[PDB]
Amino acid sequence: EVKLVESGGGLVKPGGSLKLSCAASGFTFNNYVMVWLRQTPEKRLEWVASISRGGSTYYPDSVKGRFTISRDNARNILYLQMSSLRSEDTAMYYCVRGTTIVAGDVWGAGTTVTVSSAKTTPPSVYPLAPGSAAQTNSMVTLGCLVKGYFPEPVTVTWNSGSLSSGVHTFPAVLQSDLYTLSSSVTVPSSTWPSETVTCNVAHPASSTKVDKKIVPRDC
Amino acid sequence: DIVLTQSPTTMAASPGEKITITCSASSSISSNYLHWYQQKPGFSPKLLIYRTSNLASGVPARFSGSGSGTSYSLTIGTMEAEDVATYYCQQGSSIPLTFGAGTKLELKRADAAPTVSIFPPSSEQLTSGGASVVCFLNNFYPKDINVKWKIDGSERQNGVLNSWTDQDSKDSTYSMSSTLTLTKDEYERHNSYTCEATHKTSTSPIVKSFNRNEC
Ligand SMILES: CCCCCc1cc(O)c2c(c1)OC(C)(C)[C@@H]1CCC(C)=C[C@@H]21
Repeated sequence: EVKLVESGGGLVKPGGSLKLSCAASGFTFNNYVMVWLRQTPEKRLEWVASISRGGSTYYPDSVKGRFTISRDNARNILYLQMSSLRSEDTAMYYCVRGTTIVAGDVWGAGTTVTVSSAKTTPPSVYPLAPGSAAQTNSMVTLGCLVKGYFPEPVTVTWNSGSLSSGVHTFPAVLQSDLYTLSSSVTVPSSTWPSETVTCNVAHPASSTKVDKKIVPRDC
Repeated sequence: DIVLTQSPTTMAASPGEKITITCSASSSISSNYLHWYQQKPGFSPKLLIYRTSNLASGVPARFSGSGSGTSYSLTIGTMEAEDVATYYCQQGSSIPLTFGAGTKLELKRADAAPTVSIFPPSSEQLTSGGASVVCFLNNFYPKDINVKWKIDGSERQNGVLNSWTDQDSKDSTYSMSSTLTLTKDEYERHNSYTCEATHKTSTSPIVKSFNRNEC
């Protein structure tokens, strides 16, 4: 279990500054080149910075002058100090251990950085029930529409985690500085409304959690 | 600076099928500094192949790699479901270090028609002053699909936003969500709302509708 754990990522304004940390364990940190990479929302991978065992740093022109990689060989921690941030710095940041042939053999789970002027906003959570006139058979599909939140992420579970099969939770889409996603669940027709169905939506950045029970639409 | 051009961009393979993907560099690069990473959806990339042809830790033997110069390839001897992922090549013989844009591998399976469902605006949302109509198109194959909205039987294009899931790990299908958003006032100037899915699994569209004044 060599391990790398990134922390510190979050929402910051354009022009802001932010420091990421990477805690290394299970190997001798002082004997390795260590590296930050990032993955853009478009799923593109980009080299951000390297730092030799001896503290020599290297950067692509994209962040040169703005980011500073540093290391503490004594607590086994790697840092990325970000400043002069732009929206294009928005990405998931990876801490990576480098080899002598310039491969990355150990990667962290990543920490997410969002650079935006949009304000933190809790989601409105609306139920999706079939129209009052909908017709039956076998399976029903229900839903939760989770709308107008910022920033990513939210997490949705159904029935505090009990219902998990037959779930599709769709990636969020952004419009005019707000996010919307929906989630669908499919359960046996007799199973509803008999078996209560509730979606649970948690929004970390807002200290928001809400639950919405999906009630049949009625005259 | 080295540009790495991967192809194809996206590839679908039958179980058991032999698969080859390619990485093409803008100038000759050293093969000891050419590596491949595999990234499964919702996970970090992982080192897959190092130094052109060396399999990394844990990597099954059906994988291999080769090349030199401006031209490198990764081969999977027999496609397995667990191999569904995006593959990236990366060069480290020149600064700045650079990556290919990735090749996405998907699994082939039997055609399956979407299950389609439409949902009216909730009262909660109308109170706030807005109206979202949602259509789910679930568990279909292949991934190409087209959705058309109509209001009062006329085609409607603005205010629509679509989202797609990644290929499903359990059944290898795809799913889609389509949300048409209106103001409460506009929503209240019309009665009939429809979503139609066109997919190769049928010769007519799947059509789901509702009426603003229904019971
Ligand atoms: C995912 C790719 C990870 C690559 C890790 C990696 C490994 C590595 O050995 C180096 C890396 C990057 O960056 C450069 C800037 C080439 C450093 C020059 C100085 C020294 C001692 C090593 C270089």
